[PDB]
Amino acid sequence: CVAYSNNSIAIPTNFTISVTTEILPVSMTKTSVDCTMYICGDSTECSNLLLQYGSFCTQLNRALTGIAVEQDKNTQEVFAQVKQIYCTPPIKDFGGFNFSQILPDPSKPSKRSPIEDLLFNKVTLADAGFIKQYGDCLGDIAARDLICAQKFNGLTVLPPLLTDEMIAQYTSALLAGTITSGWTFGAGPALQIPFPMQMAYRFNGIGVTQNVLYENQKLIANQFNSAIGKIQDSLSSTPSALGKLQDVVNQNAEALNTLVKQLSSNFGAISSVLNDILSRLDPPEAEWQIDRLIWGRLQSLQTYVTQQLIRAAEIRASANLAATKMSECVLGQSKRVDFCGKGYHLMSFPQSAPHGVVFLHVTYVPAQEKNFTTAPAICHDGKAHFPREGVFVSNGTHWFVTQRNFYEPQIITTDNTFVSGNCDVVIGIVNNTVYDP
Amino acid sequence: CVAYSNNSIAIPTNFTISVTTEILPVSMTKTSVDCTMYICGDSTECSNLLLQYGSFCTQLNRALTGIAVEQDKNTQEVFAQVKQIYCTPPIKDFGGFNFSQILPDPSKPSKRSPIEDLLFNKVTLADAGFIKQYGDCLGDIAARDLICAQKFNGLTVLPPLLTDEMIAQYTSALLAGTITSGWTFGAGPALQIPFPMQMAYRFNGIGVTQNVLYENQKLIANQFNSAIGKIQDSLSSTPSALGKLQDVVNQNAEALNTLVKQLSSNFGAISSVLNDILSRLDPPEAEWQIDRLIWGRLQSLQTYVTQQLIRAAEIRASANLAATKMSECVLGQSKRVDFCGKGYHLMSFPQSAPHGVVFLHVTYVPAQEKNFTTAPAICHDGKAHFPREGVFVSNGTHWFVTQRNFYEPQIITTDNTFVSGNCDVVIGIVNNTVYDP
Amino acid sequence: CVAYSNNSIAIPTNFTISVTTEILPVSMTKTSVDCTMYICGDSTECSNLLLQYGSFCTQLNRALTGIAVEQDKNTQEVFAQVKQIYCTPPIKDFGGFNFSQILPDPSKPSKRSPIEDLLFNKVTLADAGFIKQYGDCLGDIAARDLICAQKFNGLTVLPPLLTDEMIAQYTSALLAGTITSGWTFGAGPALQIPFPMQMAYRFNGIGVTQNVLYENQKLIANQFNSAIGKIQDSLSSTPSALGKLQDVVNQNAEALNTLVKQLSSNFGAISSVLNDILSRLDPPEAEWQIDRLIWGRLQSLQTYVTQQLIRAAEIRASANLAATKMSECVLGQSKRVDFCGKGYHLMSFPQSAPHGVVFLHVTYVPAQEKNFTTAPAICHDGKAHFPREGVFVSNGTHWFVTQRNFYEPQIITTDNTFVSGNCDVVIGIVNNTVYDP
Ligand SMILES: *[C@@H]1O[C@H](CO)[C@@H](O)[C@H](O)[C@H]1NC(C)=O
Ligand SMILES: *[C@@H]1O[C@H](CO)[C@@H](O)[C@H](O)[C@H]1NC(C)=O
Ligand SMILES: *[C@@H]1O[C@H](CO)[C@@H](O)[C@H](O)[C@H]1NC(C)=O
Ligand SMILES: *[C@@H]1O[C@H](CO)[C@@H](O)[C@H](O)[C@H]1NC(C)=O
Ligand SMILES: *[C@@H]1O[C@H](CO)[C@@H](O)[C@H](O)[C@H]1NC(C)=O
Ligand SMILES: *[C@@H]1O[C@H](CO)[C@@H](O)[C@H](O)[C@H]1NC(C)=O
Ligand SMILES: *[C@@H]1O[C@H](CO)[C@@H](O)[C@H](O)[C@H]1NC(C)=O
Ligand SMILES: *[C@@H]1O[C@H](CO)[C@@H](O)[C@H](O)[C@H]1NC(C)=O
Ligand SMILES: *[C@@H]1O[C@H](CO)[C@@H](O)[C@H](O)[C@H]1NC(C)=O
Repeated sequence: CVAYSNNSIAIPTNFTISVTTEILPVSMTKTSVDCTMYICGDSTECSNLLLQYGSFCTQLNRALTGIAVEQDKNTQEVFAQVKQIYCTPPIKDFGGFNFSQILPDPSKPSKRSPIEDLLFNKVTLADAGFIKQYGDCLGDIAARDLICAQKFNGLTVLPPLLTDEMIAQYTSALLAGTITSGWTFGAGPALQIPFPMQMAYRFNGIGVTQNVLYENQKLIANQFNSAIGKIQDSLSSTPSALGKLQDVVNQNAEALNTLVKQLSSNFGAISSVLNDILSRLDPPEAEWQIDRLIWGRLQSLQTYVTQQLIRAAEIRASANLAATKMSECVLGQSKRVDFCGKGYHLMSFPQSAPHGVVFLHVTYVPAQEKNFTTAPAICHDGKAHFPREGVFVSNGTHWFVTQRNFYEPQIITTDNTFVSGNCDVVIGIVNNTVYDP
Repeated sequence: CVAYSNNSIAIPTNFTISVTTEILPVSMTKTSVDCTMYICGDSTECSNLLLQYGSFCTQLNRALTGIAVEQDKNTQEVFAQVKQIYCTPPIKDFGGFNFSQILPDPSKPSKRSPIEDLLFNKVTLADAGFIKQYGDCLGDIAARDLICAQKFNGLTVLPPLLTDEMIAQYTSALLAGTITSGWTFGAGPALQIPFPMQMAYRFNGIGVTQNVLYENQKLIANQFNSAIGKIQDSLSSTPSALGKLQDVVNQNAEALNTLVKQLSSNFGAISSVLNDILSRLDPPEAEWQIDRLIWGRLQSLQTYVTQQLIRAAEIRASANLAATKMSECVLGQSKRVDFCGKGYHLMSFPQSAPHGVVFLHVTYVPAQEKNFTTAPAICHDGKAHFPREGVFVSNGTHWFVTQRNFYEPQIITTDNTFVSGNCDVVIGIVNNTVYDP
Repeated sequence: CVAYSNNSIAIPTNFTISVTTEILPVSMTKTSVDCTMYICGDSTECSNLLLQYGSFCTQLNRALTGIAVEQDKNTQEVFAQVKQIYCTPPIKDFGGFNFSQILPDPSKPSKRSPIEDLLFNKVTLADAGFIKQYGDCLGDIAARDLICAQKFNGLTVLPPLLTDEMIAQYTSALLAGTITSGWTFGAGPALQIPFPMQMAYRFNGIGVTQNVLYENQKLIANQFNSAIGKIQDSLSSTPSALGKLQDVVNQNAEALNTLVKQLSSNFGAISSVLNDILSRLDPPEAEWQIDRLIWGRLQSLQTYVTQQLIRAAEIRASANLAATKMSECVLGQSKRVDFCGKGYHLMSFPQSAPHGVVFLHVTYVPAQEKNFTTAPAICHDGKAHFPREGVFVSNGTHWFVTQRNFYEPQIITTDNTFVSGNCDVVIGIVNNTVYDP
């Protein structure tokens, strides 16, 4: 097992690039319900009475409308952060990085990346759900909105303001900018920079010198390409990968099913049918039975609305988090641990998903650690010398200085150290020569 | 359109300082409702019966009380982060920066900044709203609280614990500290520092050397002053700028209006008036009709309470975000992209607003980009040299090194580069002389 | 009072390490309620009727189940971030830091730290609460779940998936890793490093050179040890320190008490007892009275469920914040102001608490500030020199350069300054000699 030591340090001699996907729901289907059609359907005697209950219907209808509008804002706040659409890079001559699975391709009319085309297939809408049956009733015609609503007990699904194609186009712009302009494309003009240099400068942000990339550019490129390939298989095989997006769809479907099914409930009355009770009873007695169904059908709808408001808040938080991660992880480089995947964040790539966003985080994780003896300071000519950058390490009989995240032994010289103190205060100082550079 | 290139880099030759306002709601009006006065008003027969319904009234009353207390905490958590009130700086001899529109002035008794005096005028309370009518009924007297509540169907608005003047005083302290003590005033004692130096050190935090400020101090000062002037006009002209704060006020007003209006509803009864039904009917029949209004007037109030709880959660999240932004953007310098406005964050200034906070974010955005040929490394004497800071750029026949966010060509010397490798591994290395400093 | 000055700077000559605790609720008791036992208990006539009300019971039961599952996820997302359990460090020979109050000890079978053993005692469950009475009814037996539920009006508390011991074991692993492997244990392999070096490198992250730790290691160690001792007394004495955790427990207890007490309510009927009304009335009249209690007992339970959903969202946000702070504050070093305690964040230590987490944040706050005259640049041989790091300060007749967060006057030399401009542009430049290093 791991054991502490007062004079031993472990420094990584190698590295492995990894890509970790994170899926967050961003929006919900713009479902809506009419309160004067769910309770009373075609009946004129049930409406007159429902007016005496005041604003109850108007309150629930307005609440659902707010949720629908919130879904449009949620999507805009995430994907619309950049609207200076960057043109796709036609030069397929990067330094080995094969974005072919990340960027779109022309071999299909959907203009979606191979990963996006898989995500859009893993999430599906069942034929038993009213969300699909309502669409078949319209047939893209808008005039039959009220006709289909009357058939589906007043259920109405509004069309999203931004189509799936618009979201894909916005995501492509973010990708092209990051690949061609780095993190600065989101903080100003399209300051183009070569991608190998961009990675070299991102390495310096995680304490790794630019040298490591250039001397390992082919190896680093191969690692990135393999990681992007493996994630596609992982999502394809694992059926419960996009559960976060499927769960929100399933939850909304169950809510509508329970709401519509409750119309078949008597709530303590002679029947669930308003024409049957109104024909069996006389007027001075039917209104007692037609008041029990109205009150049961109002609490049912109120339960649906209140549950949707709670669910909408969860999606709103996820959408805000997604927008924050797009800015920090995609448009920049987040130093915050675990915010842009495991390991040190280098860069991330966004991918569109149905009612959600998938972030591909590229991170640097050290590997192949090796033990080395270390000392806090070096003593020379009575002066105590400290490392300006990196750590002092001992290769048996010799002492060297090296980067903390990559083993690179260098001779201890005045150019990489600084001096302070009379060598009598630093506990554990070791005597070693410092050469003049 | 923008095009990628493997050997071209764009570096900005100039900069434009910009100020972007962000408005967040922090609190809500401390509205409260009594459940034994909304349903039954002055009637003793309606109360006896309302007791049989158990704790329903106590649950709703306690819920509203919690919301009111939460509003006080929300404001305290945002503005009370610093309470060592810093004295206003009477020396109007900064390095050109004209905070006169940001700081208070003595020409008015409100002691609010010119921007604050505009924000407090763009948000207004209508005379038709009960929030104002309740205040006119009290006339600052506290003894008539119960008398005015009985008139307004039990509606009662509690006074905020912190007055608008207290919030302004707290904001002034934060401003004076930031202007006179920088980001350290919030992490320890009032370590005073000259403002030009403070900006010079904030520039170094965004990759821009201190030199750029000193050689452009007058230009930078003029840019800041113009930006602070333009924002005042923007808020004055644009009527939908403070909508986030007006929307929460409007939403609460509509909720009370719908609640009070529902008292005029029969909920399926002989009349909405309890004395009328109780006088027309005998006792063994009036209780059937006085049970239908109690149940309608309880779900109405329950709908108001539940909707307020959902709205209070949204304000709580905004208040927490505002407190986080005050610490990160005002008391410090946030590296997180888009968290403290567009562009690289330099500093921000807080301004008080009715039930909200307005953050003025000052950011650095590069401008006037110019294309330059770049190489990843320099080859000299067979050794490959890499840039210690900045990027190598070619001015036609000559190669230079320059900062990434400001064009400053310097001769390539050992003092600004480091060496590694035998010049046979770096792809794209170029041969150029490195001079001895 | 503090006063601004254009040529004076304050630099701290000393420092005081401080430890500030932050308590956040992470989970809630897995309470659950059966909807066909709260309303109708043992009665077969009340169930037949309750079926006509449709899915109402199934909706409320499913909602409570989701909350219970959410509590398990909340705890896992916070504590399970690391599962490579690090072995306790048996070498009690650190550089003076006495973690004995932070780490567990073997003198007790609970295997909890002295601070953890106090936190687990300050929060208690009253004997009048059903949460305890339900446990006494089971006696650790699982077969009597349904029997005890029938006695407690259908109330059922589920056992947590992770026991208190498992949470303590996970917290110990995080502590051992941080003490023996620093922030890298959470971003890769267990890269061991000596603790004094780890603190020396964390100091460099707050602008303080490693020198300050080594020359003050004994003083810094003593300060840390004293701070850890004082916090234990603070929590022991202050009774309202863990209120955030006690409040959530109290709120849930009151909710169940109000729910169960409402069974004693007539809701406008002949009695709250179903056998009494069903025996006094004939069948064609008892169903009118047995429909009024069902509807009152359904809105009561619905009010409990909706309030719990609102409360569960608050805990979910706190749990997410706790997980974020564990990653940023414990597994790393957060530059974000006020996110990991007052002052500059050095490191933090986690401690388990009942249904919550306590973070011990160790921060650096400067002290003993001293005024010094400063200049933005130095003029020599007509060239304007700027400080590469730190600030220029004047000790009366002599000019020196020093770190911004620690007074360390050094001679101005080319090794600690850089040159730019012709000395005619920098406003406030002072003439002083720069020596050749
Ligand atoms: C580092 O790891 C990679 C894994 O792809 C391996 O190919 C390589 O040989 C290892 N060593 C070095 C020095 O790169
Ligand atoms: C990128 O990967 C795909 C995988 O199918 C491959 O077809 C393509 O040739 C690769 N690109 C290059 C330049 O080899
Ligand atoms: C490093 O240690 C090995 C093992 O003792 C030795 O063979 C080698 O020469 C050492 N390195 C140098 C530069 O002497
Ligand atoms: C940079 O932009 C400012 C805009 O105010 C302009 O005055 C100035 O001439 C431009 N060029 C330089 C070198 O500052
Ligand atoms: C600051 O701006 C205001 C704008 O009205 C102006 O009156 C004032 O003179 C300015 N300050 C200075 C020092 O010029
Ligand atoms: C930079 O390029 C221009 C255009 O060729 C040239 O006139 C100028 O002399 C170059 N700079 C230097 C320092 O030679
Ligand atoms: C700094 O503060 C500590 C407080 O513990 C004190 O012991 C010490 O004498 C002070 N001065 C120095 C130079 O450390
Ligand atoms: C650590 O503190 C405890 C406090 O009771 C003390 O008993 C123990 O001796 C201390 N450790 C050392 C090494 O002195
Ligand atoms: C610093 O100032 C004091 C007071 O004038 C003086 O005694 C001392 O000699 C100065 N330091 C140096 C290095 O001259």
